[PDB]
Amino acid sequence: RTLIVTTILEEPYVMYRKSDKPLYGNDRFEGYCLDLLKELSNILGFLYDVKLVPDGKYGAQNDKGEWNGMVKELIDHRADLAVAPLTITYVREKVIDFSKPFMTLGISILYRKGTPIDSADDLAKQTKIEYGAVRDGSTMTFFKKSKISTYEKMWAFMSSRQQSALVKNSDEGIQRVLTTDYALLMESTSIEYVTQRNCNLTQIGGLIDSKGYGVGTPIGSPYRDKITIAILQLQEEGKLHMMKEKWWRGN
Amino acid sequence: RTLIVTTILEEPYVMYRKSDKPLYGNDRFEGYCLDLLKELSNILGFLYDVKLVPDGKYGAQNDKGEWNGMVKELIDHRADLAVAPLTITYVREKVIDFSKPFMTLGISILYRKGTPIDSADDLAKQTKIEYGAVRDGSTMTFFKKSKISTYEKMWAFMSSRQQSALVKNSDEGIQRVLTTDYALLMESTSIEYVTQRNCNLTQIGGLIDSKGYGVGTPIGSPYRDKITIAILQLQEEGKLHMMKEKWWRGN
Ligand SMILES: N[C@@H](Cn1cc(Br)c(=O)n(Cc2ccsc2C(=O)O)c1=O)C(=O)O
Ligand SMILES: N[C@@H](Cn1cc(Br)c(=O)n(Cc2ccsc2C(=O)O)c1=O)C(=O)O
Ligand SMILES: [Cl-]
Repeated sequence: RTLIVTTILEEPYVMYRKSDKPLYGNDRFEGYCLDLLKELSNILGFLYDVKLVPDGKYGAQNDKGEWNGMVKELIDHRADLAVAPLTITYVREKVIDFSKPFMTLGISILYRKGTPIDSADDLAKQTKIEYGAVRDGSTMTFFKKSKISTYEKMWAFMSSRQQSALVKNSDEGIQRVLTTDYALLMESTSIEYVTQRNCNLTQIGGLIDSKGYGVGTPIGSPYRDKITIAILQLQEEGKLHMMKEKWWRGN
Repeated sequence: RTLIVTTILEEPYVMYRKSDKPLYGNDRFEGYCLDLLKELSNILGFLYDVKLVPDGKYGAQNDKGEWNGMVKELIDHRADLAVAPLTITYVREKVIDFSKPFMTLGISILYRKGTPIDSADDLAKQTKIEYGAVRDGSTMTFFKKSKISTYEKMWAFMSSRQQSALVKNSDEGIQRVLTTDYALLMESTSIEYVTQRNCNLTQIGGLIDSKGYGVGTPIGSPYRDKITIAILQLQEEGKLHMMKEKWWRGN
């Protein structure tokens, strides 16, 4: 059984290779998740076929309980695995299984170097330095749902300054950080990737929340626990570190 | 079925309550893991009986493949769950199952405030500031097994300065940090706990490795995936944050 692996284009996890050489099938792609998948294939001993999710979505539910994206591909048995920056969440575990996480990440702060600002508390208690998140993303939604007082005050500031404080996308937010007195709230993984590529930029404070990326499978898949085992081996033998360093480290 | 829960005394996860009031059974204990267990019990709907692991060990293997500690209790079906600061590891997954992690942690650096030192690379390339780990602990073993060049150089320094660089326990290491020009390599969780209680002390840099604490069960336990689900709900609804803050925050 050649496993069908659903995935999604997302730098640096999954990209098309910058080549016009005759590359076919899996060889068309590169990235952290391609390297991970290769390692998993060699530990477990499976053949695989990478297929980009047709609708280009991660996977969310509508009011009728209908799913889309990579999650739908798993539910429909049109993919055996989902290998992507795919968050292990309560709602998704209702409908698919996940390996244990190959990466753990949390919301943090992207800001300039050389300022007395050291935490989210430092931003919360002032208004001179503006801060926000990508509109309608996971990070904005976190602040919107939070009952923690300091993040409620932070959401109050973001929501009241809606037009300016919230950006269209991560690229816009980084530009806002680079050009204006602005701090962007974004996933730690993304901050690490950006700060490696922008020496004027830095992470501020630690993680504001916590979640993991895991390999998705249909409910009951006999590959799930095997993939957990392989992930633990890669973790312990320093290979996940090596793969992260390969893709994250800047000039 | 009242579940037997194996655990281990370890501040602030599991402690005896500072009380001479008539407290029996589970009520004798307090701590992060007791709070977690209470939440799990209320989500899943189980009764439970907390029993300290008789040998006071986490769980390791001998040459005959014989286990001890909480892992042995699970293998022997003398406990249904292990709820403790118990690391999810490749070797343990061979013999027990684990929920997804309720806490994610990594080796980091404990040092004084106000120095130009900002990372492990800063320590590695000098000898004036001495650094090390607890002798024969997980953190020392990491550096001993690492193939990463900067941690090989760090291990070289720790091993050559064996007598002084390596400490007997965490308490000794903290005292060495407080009294000498010394940086201690220790788990991020422990650093957070200590820095909340010592205003002169701080964390240096980020995580050097990554691992998770999970709830242990016997292989095939029908509680494992339910506990994962409960953990995800607690994570997403900010309750794990609240429980960590309850036990970690200092004066
Ligand atoms: N992990 C998410 C999708 N995903 C993937 C990546 Br990579 C990522 O950086 N993010 C974060 C993100 C994307 C758009 S806004 C935003 C945010 O953190 O605010 C994400 O939500 C999921 O599983 O749905
Ligand atoms: N998690 C470990 C046991 N354990 C528990 C806690 Br709390 C802890 O801080 N550590 C770290 C530790 C303990 C003695 S030395 C050391 C270290 O990090 O070097 C640990 O190994 C296991 O599961 O065996
Ligand atoms: Cl699992």
